[PDB]
Amino acid sequence: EVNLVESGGGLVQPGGSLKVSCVTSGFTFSDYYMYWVRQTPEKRLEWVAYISQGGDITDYPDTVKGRFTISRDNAKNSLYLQMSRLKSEDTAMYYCARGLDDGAWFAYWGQGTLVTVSVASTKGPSVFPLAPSSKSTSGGTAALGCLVKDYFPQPVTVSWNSGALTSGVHTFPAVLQSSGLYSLSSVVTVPSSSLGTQTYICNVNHKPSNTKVDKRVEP
Amino acid sequence: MTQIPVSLPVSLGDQASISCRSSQIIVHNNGNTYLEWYLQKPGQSPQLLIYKVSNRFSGVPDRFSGSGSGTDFTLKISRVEAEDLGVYYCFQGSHVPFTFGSGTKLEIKRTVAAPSVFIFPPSDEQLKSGTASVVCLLNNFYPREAKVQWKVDNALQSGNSQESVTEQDSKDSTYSLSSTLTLSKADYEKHKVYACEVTHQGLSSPVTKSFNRGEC
Repeated sequence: EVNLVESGGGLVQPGGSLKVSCVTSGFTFSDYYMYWVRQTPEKRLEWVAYISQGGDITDYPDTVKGRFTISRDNAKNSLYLQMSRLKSEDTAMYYCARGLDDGAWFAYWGQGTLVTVSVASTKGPSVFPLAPSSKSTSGGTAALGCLVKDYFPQPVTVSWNSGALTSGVHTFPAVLQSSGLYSLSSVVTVPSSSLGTQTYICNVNHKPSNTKVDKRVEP
Repeated sequence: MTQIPVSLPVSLGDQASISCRSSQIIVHNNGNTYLEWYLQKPGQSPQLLIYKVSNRFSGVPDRFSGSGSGTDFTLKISRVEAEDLGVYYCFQGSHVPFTFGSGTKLEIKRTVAAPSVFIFPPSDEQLKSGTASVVCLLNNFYPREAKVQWKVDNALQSGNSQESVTEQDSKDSTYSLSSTLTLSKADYEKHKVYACEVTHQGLSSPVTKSFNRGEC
């Protein structure tokens, strides 16, 4: 199955350089034109570069022309984007995509790799439990969660009971606080009768600061 | 290029239409125009719906159709379904500059649902760290419009809380919101009654969920 896996995204200080990569599979890399598109925080999309299959032709918008460089390694089935002269404005989720012979630009997309251009430093979050109480119990339903506080940059991934508990989960979008750090909450609704018998654990991973913490939530 | 509308609140079974207008004559029937439409569902990468103004990508339901004339290209959705919610984007890839449309947020209208509110007092671990974050959770409601107000000893709090809202739930078309009041252990200690009053269309009277610090 055609797969596009991006990587290399992280925190870079303004003026720095970074090289994100895109490893493909499920199709003959050498036959297609490749692309890099990005989504800014305001959820806006922008095409940032394309490259001929032979690596001979390249093109970029004027917002990125001169600083970014697209490349491909037909042997390693990889696509690259060396970014330079990075500005805050370059902070976005970068995607790699490939055409469709019939006549489409971005038919296949990767998962996206976040690049944050900031002067601030990486911080691991603190995870606090949102313990179930009579204040968090309505009917046969109790609510509980975790507060993943004070971290930079994005993102964090929260899971429950190693992904076993999926229904009733509400992991909210992160909010940037005045401190310049993010904070999010993951919440799950359970039958009040399960409390005290079933184990509820939120798994929090924040690769940038290498943080991984499993917090057991109890009433 | 202009993309209309910005928000498209539609009901199930209803018809929907999204349009993108260029300043130039972009559409060239008989020629070959690369006018495309993408759908991006909550927390997912964008996906190809239609290419070359009217061809559907594999998998895409026939409920989706696209057409265009000179300066305009449109996406028509006959009979909206629940899993159709997300942001729609048109891409103009024939005339340089190749632009993406600003996006259209498709919202599914539904009957009003009142939120169940739960209040979570700060944990000792956080208290031990020096701050106290009290969370108010409005769960599964519609419409998105809701008003959460914090009361500390009957005093209305201002500027010290933050709200977060999830996108619309595909399963039931509801929203969830979260308000966090953050204080320093000091100020937290200085008060007893912590109340969270919510006001939503589904509630005839505003609900107040409170608690007494420590010895409740």
